[PDB]
Amino acid sequence: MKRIFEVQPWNVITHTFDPKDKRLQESMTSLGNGYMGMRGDFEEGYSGDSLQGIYLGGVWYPDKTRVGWWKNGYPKYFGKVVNAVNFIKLPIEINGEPVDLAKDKISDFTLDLDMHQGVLNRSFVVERGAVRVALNFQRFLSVAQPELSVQKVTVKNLSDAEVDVTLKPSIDADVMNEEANYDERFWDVLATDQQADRGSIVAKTTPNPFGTPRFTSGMEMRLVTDLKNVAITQPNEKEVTTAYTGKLAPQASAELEKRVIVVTSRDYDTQESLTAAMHQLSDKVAQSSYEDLLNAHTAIWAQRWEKSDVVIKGDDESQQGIRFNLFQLFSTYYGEDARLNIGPKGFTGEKYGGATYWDTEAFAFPVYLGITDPKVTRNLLMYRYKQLDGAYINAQEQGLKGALFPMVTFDGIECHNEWEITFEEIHRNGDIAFAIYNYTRYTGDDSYVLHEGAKVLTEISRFWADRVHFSKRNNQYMIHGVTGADEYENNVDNNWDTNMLAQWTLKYTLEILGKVDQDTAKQLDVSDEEKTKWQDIVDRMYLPYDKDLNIFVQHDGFLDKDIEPVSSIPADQRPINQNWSWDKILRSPYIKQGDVLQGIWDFIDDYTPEQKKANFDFYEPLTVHESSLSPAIHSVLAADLHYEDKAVELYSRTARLDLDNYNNDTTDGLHITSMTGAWIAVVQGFAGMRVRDGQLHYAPFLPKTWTSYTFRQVFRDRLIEVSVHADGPHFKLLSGEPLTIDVAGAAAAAAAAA
Amino acid sequence: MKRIFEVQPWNVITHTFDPKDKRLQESMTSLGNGYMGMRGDFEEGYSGDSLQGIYLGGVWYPDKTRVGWWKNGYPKYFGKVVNAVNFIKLPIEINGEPVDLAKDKISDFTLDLDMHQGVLNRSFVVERGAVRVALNFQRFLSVAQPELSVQKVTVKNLSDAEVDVTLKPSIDADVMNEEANYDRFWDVLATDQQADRGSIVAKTTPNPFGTPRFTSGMEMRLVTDLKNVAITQPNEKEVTTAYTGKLAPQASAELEKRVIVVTSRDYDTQESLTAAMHQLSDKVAQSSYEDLLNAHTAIWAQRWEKSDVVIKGDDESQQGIRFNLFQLFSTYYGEDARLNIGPKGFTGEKYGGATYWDTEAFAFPVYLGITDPKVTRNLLMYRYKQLDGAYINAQEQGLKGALFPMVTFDGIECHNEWEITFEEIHRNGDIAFAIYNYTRYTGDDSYVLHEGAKVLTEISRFWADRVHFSKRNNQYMIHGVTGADEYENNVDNNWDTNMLAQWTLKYTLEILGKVDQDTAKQLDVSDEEKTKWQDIVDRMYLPYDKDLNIFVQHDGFLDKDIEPVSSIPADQRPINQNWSWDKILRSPYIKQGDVLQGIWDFIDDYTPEQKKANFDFYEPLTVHESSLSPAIHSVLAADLHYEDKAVELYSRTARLDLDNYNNDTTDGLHITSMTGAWIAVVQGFAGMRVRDGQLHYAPFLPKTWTSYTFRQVFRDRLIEVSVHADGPHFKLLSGEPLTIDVAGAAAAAAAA
Ligand SMILES: [K+]
Ligand SMILES: [K+]
Repeated sequence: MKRIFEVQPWNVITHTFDPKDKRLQESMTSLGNGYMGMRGDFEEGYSGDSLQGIYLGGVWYPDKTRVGWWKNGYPKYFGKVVNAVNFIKLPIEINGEPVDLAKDKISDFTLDLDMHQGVLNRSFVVERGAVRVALNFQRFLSVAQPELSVQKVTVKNLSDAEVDVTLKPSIDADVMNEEANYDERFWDVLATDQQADRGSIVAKTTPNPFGTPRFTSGMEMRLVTDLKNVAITQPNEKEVTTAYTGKLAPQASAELEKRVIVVTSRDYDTQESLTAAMHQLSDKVAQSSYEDLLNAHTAIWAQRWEKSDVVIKGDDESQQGIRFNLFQLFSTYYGEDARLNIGPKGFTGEKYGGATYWDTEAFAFPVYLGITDPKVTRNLLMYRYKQLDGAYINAQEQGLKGALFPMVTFDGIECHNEWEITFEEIHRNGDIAFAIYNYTRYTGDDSYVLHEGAKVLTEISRFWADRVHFSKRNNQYMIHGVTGADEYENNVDNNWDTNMLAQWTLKYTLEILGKVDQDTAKQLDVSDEEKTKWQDIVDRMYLPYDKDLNIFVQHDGFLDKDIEPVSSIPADQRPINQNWSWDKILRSPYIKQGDVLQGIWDFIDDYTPEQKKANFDFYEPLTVHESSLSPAIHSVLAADLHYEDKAVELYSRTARLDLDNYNNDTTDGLHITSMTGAWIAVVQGFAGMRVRDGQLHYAPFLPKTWTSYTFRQVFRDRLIEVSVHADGPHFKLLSGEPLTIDVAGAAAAAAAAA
Repeated sequence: MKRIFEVQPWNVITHTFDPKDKRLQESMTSLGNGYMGMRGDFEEGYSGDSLQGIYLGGVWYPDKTRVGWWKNGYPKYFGKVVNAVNFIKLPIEINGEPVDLAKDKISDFTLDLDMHQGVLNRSFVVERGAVRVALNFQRFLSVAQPELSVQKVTVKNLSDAEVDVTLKPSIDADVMNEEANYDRFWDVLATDQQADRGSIVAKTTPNPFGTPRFTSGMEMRLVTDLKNVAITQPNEKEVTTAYTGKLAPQASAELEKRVIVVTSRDYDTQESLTAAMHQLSDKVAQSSYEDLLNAHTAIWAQRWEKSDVVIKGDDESQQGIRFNLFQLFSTYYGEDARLNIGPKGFTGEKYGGATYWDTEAFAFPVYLGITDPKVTRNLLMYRYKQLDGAYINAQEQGLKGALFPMVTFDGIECHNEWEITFEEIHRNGDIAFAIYNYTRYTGDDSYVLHEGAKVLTEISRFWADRVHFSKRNNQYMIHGVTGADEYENNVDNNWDTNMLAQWTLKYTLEILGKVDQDTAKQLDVSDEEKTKWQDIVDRMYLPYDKDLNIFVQHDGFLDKDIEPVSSIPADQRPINQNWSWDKILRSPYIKQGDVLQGIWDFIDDYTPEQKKANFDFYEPLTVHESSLSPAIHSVLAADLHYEDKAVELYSRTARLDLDNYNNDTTDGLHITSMTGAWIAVVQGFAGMRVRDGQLHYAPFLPKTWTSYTFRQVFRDRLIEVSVHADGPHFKLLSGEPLTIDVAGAAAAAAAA
């Protein structure tokens, strides 16, 4: 829809500043180190339209549920990551007047996100008539020191006369979540400390009646500068500040570094110990130079790129896309904290609350299995196991047995508040179970599924067994009143994907129960009566199908709709979520994202080329891709069917979803969980990567518009590099023991230095 | 739950006062004259738990729509009822201490709602040891002078030794709304206080939605034997008068308080509103209590002459039916075509002031049978006059024609649930049906051939644009809807909905060929449209199952796990209060008539065999979690000769409020719910119906009833139907000779 940044291989940079595209711009320039993250907000302040957003991983608030009308079973709160105390604040005054790009005239603007070093640069000249001052910013959230945020500002007087410049590094707790249900603050300041060269604020989320955890943050600022310190009084009980000034001669420069340490109660047991660590880490960092801190940061990012960069030659728009995805994906989550997960919009916005969704096991798993240690995904599996208690509660809220994993959660308990989604989008249980299988197949490690995983599969199967009903009229089991992955169909009957996933879950669990050891089988305690019941459900599950079209019907009665292609929809009416009333969206034949195709994608090798063709040709043209998680899987499926041009088109739609604002909603933040798309399209799609009966298989094709593409993949303790050129694919074993892979049907042995 | 009033024929009276039942008492003793109304609040004041509620017809206030997640098309705001300036306030001090039933001890208590005269009586003895004082209250909201409220208080000293009494009639604008916290809704524009009278002109505060602000003018005049005393104005928001006197043992005194209430709904300007306030107050000051009361009771007596239902052998039912009609008439009597029937009338505020499809579906049949046709005619013009809002509602969903709202005050939608707001479109058909129902009953073509033709045309245009053609089935269908049975959401081809759409288009086409040249030109319906409409009627898909010989509520309904309601644990009923919404939706349980609602609307267009198959299949799946579901099914049962079943279903309609069935009558009465009993009795028990211009009956007598007699207005005739064990009897009380059909036999009525 709109591309506000230039195209470059390693940078997302622009020389244009427009107040009208501020939120979009802030989203694109977000940063993160897994421990915390934030939007590309201007630290000196900005009075125009903007979304202030800084988020601490795992730090959320239980916002009391807000709905028009209540329904029995609805959750009591919507957990959402808290917009944190503003610790980057650093107003800049020129001759006493603060800089504010919403009002100031500027020249020579540059906003540059350096993806290779993981740093955000921004520079411009403040144009105030005869008074002209250049400002150069650079900052980063250290991947070397998780609690560390580093900012640097360089000032240069371009005027013909002396000018006064004053920087006021500070910490401001007067913040709020724009999406708060009742327009109320979530932070209470516990302690503030202001000195000549330091400042710190210890805050704690306000109390709640839901018995959920309250979080304490400790933020301390330390400085490095050649400016003169000035006395300043603490402005409020919710803000601490310092002041440094300098009378710059023409062409003279000054600079200041702001080092902020951020600690939270999830890593320290008491306010006292938390406060102590805050001070100790600050003392430690004050011993390091800017270069020291930066190099340690860049060295780690360089290492990450070394292991997982995707080099595309001949198409920079595509190069920039894949690198932006992986950059923001890893900035959000790199498996460093086993307690965390991946919020849909990571640390770049508020929508969805940064909570845990089915996005993780459906779309994130494929990528983390491919480029990170298998222990990362194994832990994402345990994350759910550890929340089984909450799943039992969710199911009970709907009068169902077994485990019902939530649509939205932080502790296992449901958070979403829409009956069509909260109670009915149950396919998620199936996606959760599939992730277990996917991890097991990929890694060859069945120690999880034969233990903790068996319990999760058992309880999910228990849910399915209680949720289906037997239709005497059809002598088959059915699943009425649901919402499939395609959220543009609500409260429908026999959503194919859901029935398929339920049947598969039961089938797989029965397989696993036959493999666990006696002690485990005893604990699971699944009677022969249960197994017989489950087997009957597997045997007689109803699956809608249409002979004439040879397709699986999304849900019963789908073909009764007024079927017409997406091409018939006027461009000015798209996206339909922003232009049509909900009833119109629901009854129309338009699909939000993969549903039948999501199922086929999960079980891509279980369907024949003809079946896949029939379903793809029918559904793809009806899909509006209004979920960022839609384009990528469609690209893979297209590649699978040899629709090379369509695959590349879809690749661009996912790889550059945010960069080109495809869904006209990047103003709300980046589609982080969707950042998995480009990699999937390139590897599973273009390269045709599949894991079959324990061995890696590829069958690559090269986008006609490309010279080549190279990527690295982690597979059972081996690190492989795949390079695709016009003359065919090329493989190199970078590490690990000799491995035999399948390439278009030919077995090739890989060995180091050979 | 608990019955707090005695069972009497024409009175809802009790001699017991328990502060615990205060709110319940207040709701039950509400009064109203179609222009204004109020709960049975104690005018002298009460410091205990209570709901202050005085409401002016047509007055409302807007508030921002509130939902969890927004959907394009949702209304921007919703309307609310507003507690008006307190004009009945009249504290009574005995020896300088005001009476307060929340503190004072009393004896010989009486709370009496006289339904025949439309008057509220209350009396008791204030017990304060050596001091004992009797207090007798009487008040009414005149149906002779709509702007008039009349109160009377009689004080009688019963103790030994003289006693001091002081009454302070006043008007207090410092009122609040309970359902809110949003402090004040009224700004005082002008106050006046004299030793002889008082008045307050107030106006609702400004809103950001561009909706109307309302100004009220209230003036009080007195008539008493007590001596006037000079008293200073309490404050900026209240004006008062004071009268005192010393009563010797057994001596008494009285005081009347006449209040005139006018609103900006009837006056172009503030000073014209103020002028009227004074003019009417002068006029009323020329009349005695007896004359004001007599004029009032005379009109109520006339209302009963045309609608009374006398039941012998079931006193509980006798009181219930009378109470239903009384509160209905008190809420609305077709005096102002701009007003309607809110779920709570003038008895409370929680979701009680808007207009629902309920008046067209259930209130209409009742008013048609017991009031002059002019009343229901006004109920029709009400929708015609809000056509503009209907266009907006349709446009909010990208649809053509008119889409009448689910909930409204000004014609624009107020509801905030996509499955109801956007999808429960059967309401459009119900509104079109009301036009037909009225025409068939009255025989008056004037409305349908004019204003009605426009309403039908635009509703037809909505249908023509809302349906879609399914090439696969070569039939038109209507996907993604919610029928009357709200326990099925976003379903496809709800039979009742498709049936109503087809009917609407078919009826409109008939009407178009009959309107005059001016109307035709105004409607401007091309031949292209007419051809299209006919095609829709001709090829409309209607779900049907041959083996069960039933109309299928919606596509796929039979794939549900069909099981009788008897299988639901008794303690889990009502299910909307026990189950999660998803379970309710996928279950085969029905909230209220859906397919049966349509059969009820066209009860003579389906064969006994079709009606039996459909009733027999659906009634056992219906949980009747709607106030009117039992009444509608009672009629269908009676229609099928299921006498016991019809009676059983009827037993829950009449006393919903009197016996507080839902444990929420404390919030107010269920006015729109009070139409069920009459329907079940006359259409059901008596088998009343209009067929091709002729009136018909085929009554049976409930086993426990000795007899029942009801009045009915038809084609300018006043008929009295008396059903006894020896059969039915008829009396033509007024009007020209009329031939009716009684169980197939033609009977000529005369001696009118
Ligand atoms: K749809
Ligand atoms: K249902």
